[PDB]
Amino acid sequence: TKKRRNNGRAKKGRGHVQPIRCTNCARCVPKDKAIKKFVIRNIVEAAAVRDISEASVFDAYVLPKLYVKLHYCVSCVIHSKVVRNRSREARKDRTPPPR
Amino acid sequence: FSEWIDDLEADPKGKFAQNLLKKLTG
Amino acid sequence: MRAKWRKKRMRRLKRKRRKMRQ
Amino acid sequence: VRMNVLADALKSINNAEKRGKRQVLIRPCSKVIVRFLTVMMKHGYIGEFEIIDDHRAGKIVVNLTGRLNKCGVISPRFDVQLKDLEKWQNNLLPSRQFGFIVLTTSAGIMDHEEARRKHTGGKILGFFF
Amino acid sequence: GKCRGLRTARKLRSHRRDQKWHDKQYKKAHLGTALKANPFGGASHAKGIVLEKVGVEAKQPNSAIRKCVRVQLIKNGKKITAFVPNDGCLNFIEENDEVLVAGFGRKGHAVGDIPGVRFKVVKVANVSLLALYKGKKERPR
Amino acid sequence: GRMHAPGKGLSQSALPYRRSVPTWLKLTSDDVKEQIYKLAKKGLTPSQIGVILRDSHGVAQVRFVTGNKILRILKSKGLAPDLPEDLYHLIKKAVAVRKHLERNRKDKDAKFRLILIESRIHRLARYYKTKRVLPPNWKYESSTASALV
RNA sequence: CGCAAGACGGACCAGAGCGAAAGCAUUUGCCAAGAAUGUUUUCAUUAAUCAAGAACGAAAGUCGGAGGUUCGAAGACGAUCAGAUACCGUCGUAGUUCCGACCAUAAACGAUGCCGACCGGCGAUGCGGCGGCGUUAUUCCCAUGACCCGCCGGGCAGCUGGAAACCAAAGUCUUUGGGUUCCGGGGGGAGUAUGGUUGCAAAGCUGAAACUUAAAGGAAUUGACGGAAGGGCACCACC
RNA sequence: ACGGGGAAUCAGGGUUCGAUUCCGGAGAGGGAGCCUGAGAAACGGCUACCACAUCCAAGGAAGGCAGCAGGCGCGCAAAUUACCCACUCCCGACCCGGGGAGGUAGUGACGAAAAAUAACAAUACAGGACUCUUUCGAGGCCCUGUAAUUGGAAUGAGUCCACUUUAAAUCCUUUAACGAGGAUCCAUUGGAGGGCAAGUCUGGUGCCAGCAGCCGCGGUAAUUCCAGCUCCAAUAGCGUAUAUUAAAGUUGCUGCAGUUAAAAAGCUCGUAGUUGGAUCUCUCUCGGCCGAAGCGUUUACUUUGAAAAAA
Repeated sequence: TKKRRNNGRAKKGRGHVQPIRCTNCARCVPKDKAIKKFVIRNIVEAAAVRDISEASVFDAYVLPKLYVKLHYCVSCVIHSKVVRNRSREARKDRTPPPR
Repeated sequence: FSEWIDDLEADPKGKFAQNLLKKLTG
Repeated sequence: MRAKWRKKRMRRLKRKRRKMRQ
Repeated sequence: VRMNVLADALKSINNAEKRGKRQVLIRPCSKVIVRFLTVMMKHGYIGEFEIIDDHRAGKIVVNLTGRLNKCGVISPRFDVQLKDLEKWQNNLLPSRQFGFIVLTTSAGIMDHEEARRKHTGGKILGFFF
Repeated sequence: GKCRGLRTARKLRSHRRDQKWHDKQYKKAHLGTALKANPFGGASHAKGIVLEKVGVEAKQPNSAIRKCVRVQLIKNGKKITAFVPNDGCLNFIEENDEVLVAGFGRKGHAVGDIPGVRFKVVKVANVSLLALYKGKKERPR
Repeated sequence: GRMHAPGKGLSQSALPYRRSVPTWLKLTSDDVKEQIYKLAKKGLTPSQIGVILRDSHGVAQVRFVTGNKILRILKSKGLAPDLPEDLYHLIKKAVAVRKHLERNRKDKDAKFRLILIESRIHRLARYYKTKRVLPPNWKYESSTASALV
């Protein structure tokens, strides 16, 4: 039967969507179907901040950030536990997790 | 009536299933 | 059998049959 | 496109009565539509209605009483002879006590009882009960 | 949807007659291939000469041996397997004696656990199998 | 909806209930007709004539003041085009897309749109041949389409 | 640090737009087209659907001509496993790119023909138009662009009768008739055989029967299982 | 596939069948050509070929049952080489002759109608039946029958009589002589798990034999097989096999379905096809209510009127 009303993708009112490659396996997944994360992390982990800050030439340097756009196929996104299977009623929820 | 009920509920799907259900009220 | 491979085997049989026929 | 405006008028009336509304807007108006509504109103099913006159094709605001179970059109307008009318009312009417079949006949548009009284067959427009 | 027009009678009739050919019984009754493939040639019974006796194994859920006879129909010279119905009735039948054979009751469909047998022996040696079974008559000398 | 497009638009003019000549219009029926003849002599199709009269001189509908439609007036005196305005514009659009197709033979959307325009032209020409606005042997053909515009 | 090739157009990019569908994303110019809105313009039934016919139609594939950057059917090797010549890794030929000619098939899908009415509500969003307090930007006399609040029209959506899953259409159906096209008739045999037709080929379109079978299948319940996820537990589990 | 009249369900609509006695057509083993005649391309007429076939003295001659009966053959499948012109009619020169047209018997389950196989005890019983006074107690006031002890009355199936019947006649009908108490003057066919009415009673068999349209019974306590008993269904009738109709709203015009069960063409143009918006209320003659005469723009229509064989 029809598991999802949008077929698990965001394709409405168009025929073809250019595919992208999963960041793990390089699987061809449509850009709307793929699961996209936008990681904005510190280039230095919170454990290594103190050493590089102490050894910094410039006081108040504010360390830069790593910006990465991660695309996942459904299989890799399930395996990496980014998304989980949800109940029939909780599937419909579109609100991102509160974090 | 009770004997038919006993025979039916002993083996509700065995060989003596359709006949007992029919004999119940028909 | 998977239907795609069933069709593929049928097509291969047809190709062999038409090769045998002149 | 919009063919057989009588079908649209009757469908609009039926849908408005299903929703319990007190008034329904029918557009476009037509001579056949007005005659059908008059036949309906003589039997107390539809109550008074008012023809809004715009200069192209009128509309009709039809008051509604909850007295109409169903109003329907018959397409195509089959030519029904007086000997074959009993079969048509057996097919279309809920019982012989009530319900009407509207025929357009050489004597005008009227129910099947008037068509039998006037000994006129014609073409079936629709039915209501 | 279906066309509802005062002048659609040709379209309606042509569509109905074309769609009737997608019906199993209509096609088997009117196409003609079923009648040719019928061993009886469209008859209800047929007389044949018993080619041999044979035992067929019943379909898996129930186990037995059905005592059928391979006969050859006189009219068209076809080979048929006909089920001798009752018990000990195969003893009433010998080799190369004419038997009247009818259908099995399912119009060419095999009946019961018997695989691929759609005929039953009705009469053997011009005397009914029922009469032999009930002892009313004997096999002619 | 549209006969060759999936859209279904409600946009179109809405004539008021009153059919009378408006109060603001002092321009008499014969003066309106004279302006119509001057505009048509300048070489304007009935649609453009009506647009100009409604915009600048000010007329609700020419049919309300003069009693006849603009194309009918032009025919009555006689300055109307040999072939109807809408058919002529459809033929011109077909000619334009055909001329574009010569140096853009890889344009397969222009080919589809030309087919649509030619289907519209054929439908309109059939209608006009029905009503004697066109001769019964009037054909639309690419080799002579530019001869009519 | 440069230089040369091809390929591709990230982030912006969205249940957003356009297109008949296939499909379409770097700037600019040219060419032709298009919907929607506005319209007190024009014609005045010119219309809806469609046998036949026709245009287009992903990828792959075929035939010629350019170029081989990457990836890569086939193939050659390299790897625990009982066995890859499978999944993994390294190479790698056709192909992947463009220009002509074919091919006309996809889970070509919304598995939902098109046109026309009627049928609840809501909040958004795209385009056009209308109305309006206020804040922003081009000299201090305005429109206008960006916001803000509504309205109307069209559009992809979202939310809140059916066997049921579900659907504001899959509703207005035993209270059964708006118009029209294609199309199905238990499961296999079988989209097979054969005939016709198209094609360079692959193959496409149209398409049975003998025979066989009492089920196949749809939706949902309960359990059991899952080399599925989450949370707990046991020295008949481990550490 | 000879056509039609017509035959099989009735919800309405329909779906099939019509070789078959009535009306047409066609043919006489297959073709063809003819004579005579008002009428034939006739075949119970001819001619000659093709295929079969009959006598022969081997020179020749004669053929046509898809007429009536009968044979052979084919097949699942179909009657006795009966009597008669008495009826119906036909033919003829005819009141008179002839008619396998036709009639009347023969042949059994084509089928349809009607309709036997029984109607009435003292008796003990399982009962009950209007206020039963008692579980130990009036029960032909009302009814069913376990019956090795019963009784009268009725009658036709049958065999015979009278020859009514009919063209001798068997036939129903009629009258009469015999003709019933295991009224032996003996009712069968198919079933008993469900569908679907009626036993988990007994004995045998032990996944065997077999039953079972379907689902399913049978692998030593079978409600299903084989038998006994008992019972129910129809009944002089029941079973079976194919065809067919309703069931089948599983062909859907009435009246189906096409998201996921089978299914919407990949998409859009397109001619035929189907469908299509509002809108129209001294013309005419004999006597100061009449036949004629109608282009009202032809229609589809409705509703009358003749004409639509008979069965």
